[PDB]
Amino acid sequence: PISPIETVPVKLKPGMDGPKVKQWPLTEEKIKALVEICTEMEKEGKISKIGPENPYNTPVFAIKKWRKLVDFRELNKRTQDFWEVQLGIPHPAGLKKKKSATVLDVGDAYFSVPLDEDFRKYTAFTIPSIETPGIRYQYNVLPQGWKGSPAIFQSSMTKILEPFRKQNPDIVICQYMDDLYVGSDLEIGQHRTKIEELRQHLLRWGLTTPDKKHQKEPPFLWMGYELHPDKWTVQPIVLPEKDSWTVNDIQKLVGKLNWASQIYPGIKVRQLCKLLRGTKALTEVIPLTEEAELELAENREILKEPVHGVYYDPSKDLIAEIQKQGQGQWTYQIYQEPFKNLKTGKYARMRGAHTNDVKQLTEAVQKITTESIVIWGKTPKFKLPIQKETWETWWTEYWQATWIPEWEFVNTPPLVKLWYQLEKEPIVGAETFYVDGAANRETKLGKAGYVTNRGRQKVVTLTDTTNQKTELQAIYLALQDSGLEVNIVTDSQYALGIIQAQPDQSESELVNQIIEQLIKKEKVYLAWVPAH
Amino acid sequence: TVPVKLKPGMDGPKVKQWPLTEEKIKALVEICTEMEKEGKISKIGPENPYNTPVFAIKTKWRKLVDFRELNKRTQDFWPHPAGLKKKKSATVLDVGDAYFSVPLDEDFRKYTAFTIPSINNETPGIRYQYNVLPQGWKGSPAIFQSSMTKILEPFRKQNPDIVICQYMDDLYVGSDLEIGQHRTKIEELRQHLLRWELHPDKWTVQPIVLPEKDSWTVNDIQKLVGKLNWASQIYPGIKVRQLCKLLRGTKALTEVIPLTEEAELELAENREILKEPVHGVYYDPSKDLIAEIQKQGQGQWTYQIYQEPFKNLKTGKYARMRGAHTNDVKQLTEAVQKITTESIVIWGKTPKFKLPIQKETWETWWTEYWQATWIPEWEFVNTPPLVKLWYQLEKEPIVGA
Ligand SMILES: Cc1cc(S(N)(O)O)ccc1NC(=O)COc1ccc(Cl)cc1C(=O)c1cc(F)cc(C(F)(F)F)c1
Repeated sequence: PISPIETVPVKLKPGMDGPKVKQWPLTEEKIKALVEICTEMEKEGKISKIGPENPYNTPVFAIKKWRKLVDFRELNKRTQDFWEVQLGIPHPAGLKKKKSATVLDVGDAYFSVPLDEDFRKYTAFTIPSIETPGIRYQYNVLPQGWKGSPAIFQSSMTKILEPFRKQNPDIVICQYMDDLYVGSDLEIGQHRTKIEELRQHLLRWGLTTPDKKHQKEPPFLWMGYELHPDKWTVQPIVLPEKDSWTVNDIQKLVGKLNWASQIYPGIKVRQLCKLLRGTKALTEVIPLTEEAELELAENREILKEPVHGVYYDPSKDLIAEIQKQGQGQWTYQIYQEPFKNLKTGKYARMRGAHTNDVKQLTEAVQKITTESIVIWGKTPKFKLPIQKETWETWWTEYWQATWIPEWEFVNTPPLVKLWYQLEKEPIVGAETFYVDGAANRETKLGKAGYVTNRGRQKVVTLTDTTNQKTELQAIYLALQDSGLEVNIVTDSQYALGIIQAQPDQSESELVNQIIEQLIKKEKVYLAWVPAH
Repeated sequence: TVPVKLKPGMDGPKVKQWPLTEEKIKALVEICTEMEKEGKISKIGPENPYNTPVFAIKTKWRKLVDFRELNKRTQDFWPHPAGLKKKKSATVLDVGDAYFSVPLDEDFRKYTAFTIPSINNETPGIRYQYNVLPQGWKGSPAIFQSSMTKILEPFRKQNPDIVICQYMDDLYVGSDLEIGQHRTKIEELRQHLLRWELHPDKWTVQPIVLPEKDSWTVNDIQKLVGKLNWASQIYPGIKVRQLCKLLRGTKALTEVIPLTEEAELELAENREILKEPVHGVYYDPSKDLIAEIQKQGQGQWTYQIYQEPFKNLKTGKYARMRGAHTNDVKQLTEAVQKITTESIVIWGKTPKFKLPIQKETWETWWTEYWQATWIPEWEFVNTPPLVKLWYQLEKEPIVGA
């Protein structure tokens, strides 16, 4: 049965016209099946036999009894654009705990909604013959596979659930694709009655809902999750055992392993990723190293763990704690009651050209914060492994606007600290190294050195170098040769950057070397002066 | 209704909605449900692909739609009282409700399409579009132009002294009367309008002030010289020759260096050259106004408004508001609103900002503190060390104010 709902006015993109694609020829066996299938739809009021006046046409196909398959790629290419059919998918940690939740599959509902009569002509398709004129039809409802069907269907479903919603504010209905998830804290008999009120209501509008054979029941498979009444879990993850792995198998594997590091703690893929070096083909067989066998081995044990979370309780705190797993790597868990996580995560090692741990920390906070506002419409209380004084010292004197929402300190090592702090003023009684680096940027042959006020000096000849690198090496040497307290003078523009940012990690091996040196000193003061 | 059009070849805005907090979403739903009732907005379908972001600000919640994109794509329309910047005092008035009465071309409405997001993507957004002139839209003040003169003519004429300028939803009222008498003339206008705290002159431009040292050290000269060198891009007459000569050798960074008489003079000529803004800088309508902000720290911010590099139209300093201490993002938005407001007052257009903040950071929290009916354009940048050091040298009140 078709729905007595008004149509949405559709149009073809700017200027272009309906498709005129040629009908791929078929076997009597197939044409036969299509004729039958279509007769049914014509009967059901889904398609309409039309004449030759229609210059448009889309190719029809037969798959496996048989099933019709119309190819609208062309039409979709000429069909106007619609609203972003809700691109954001719901996360289990954001579903509110409910006494009862029911799933209502409103699938074949693409064929349940009317098509803008003005647009139906473009949907014309043709059933072959054994040759002679084939049988011609056009759709009277949203064609499965057509560009606007998803959006129009969802728009339609929304109008329909409008009254019911106003009449049952206790009840909550989620809309996702061809499905309705209806939940409430009503007594199970009451819930059931309202569900039936709804089926009947959707029915009223031409939307057949499941029968006892299609009805789904808990737990529910949701994008790799198993939703139970009082908790969710993740569908078991499978690691294919083999005695022969190709490049493709390994990447595939890394992919799944990477996804699991989010939920599971302890997943590693370094030795496995190592296997991808210099690969020549996807089918190429790569032998697993010992470390790789071990890795893959321990991971299997980790995935055999019962990792579960709980649902949202809008009346309790929303807490988010963070840890620094390693340099650039961060882990987090968002919970309300201790140990009962709503969700957990991990943030891949960002390889920024130059940054510091306190920065990366605030960046993690922000991602989590954005993520939270999306999932819960609120932003968490943060428990960060950084002292308030450490935060106070860095932020107030950092060239960039930065911030962290309400947070508290949690002493769960390793803590995030400042690896060093350039002196505010020159150091008294500290050697002063006047460093300098120059190089023929063309021949890439340069020299790096210094001259301290105490009479100490040095110069190094470097080949295959860049001016930036000589200047940087200049500084490295100074730090290297200086004592635990040094004053360094450079006309390097990049160093000017270090003075402002005071990075503790970067892309340059040189800078990294310098940072180690910087960290090691007890007092370092960097001064910049114009070149020449 | 007057038929409004997009600029030639310009298609409608299809900007995505940023996620909102539940609190803010509930608010907009209430606000919009009412507007719907009053036929100010109407729900739309999927056939409308356009979209403009929306959010809530500030006590109750106010709706604010980010039409920046639609404004750019909206056709142009057919004066700035340069006397506004001179008045001793000006008050800003929110005349946005004015537009709700005027209907909007039906053919243009689809472009005003906005969306109220839903927590955790559990349900689709609630799409609406406007029937009447919206707040924050370029065309609204434009269309309602004739009607705003009519209601203003009397008041203006009656007080041919007071100057009134209109920008977007705001009305800027400039006068010279004393406080009370001012607020009085304002309420007089209000009332007049209810039936249908800036000080421009006080904004003196501040000069750079080179440090005054009892005795200078090698470092003091190195820093002083770096700043001057750089600053030579603004004042070509600045010299650091004699200073750089005192900098010969390999002395301890802390060693005191006695200044020769040339260095003395050089610095003296330099101080004079800095006594006044550079000659030859004038505003150009054909060009964009640019606002650059540098975080100086300790709650201090320095900014510069200009259209051509090194040719500032204005420069300044902003100190965080009370109770804005732990929030960098808050201080900056408050700074933007203040700089943007002065810009409007002075030039009648908003400037584009160069914000020393990371895109993500700003976009996540700036609306929590925004309070203007308008929104300027912005880009995020990486402050050059020297530019910061330079404007940190700006002069300040003997005691205060
Ligand atoms: C899973 C369950 C079963 C029962 S029971 N006792 O079996 O009826 C009661 C509550 C729950 N669940 C909850 O408390 C919290 O979950 C929910 C709370 C409210 C609503 Cl309306 C649905 C759910 C879901 O479990 C659910 C299941 C899915 F497959 C997909 C989605 C969606 F697409 F919307 F994201 C939601």
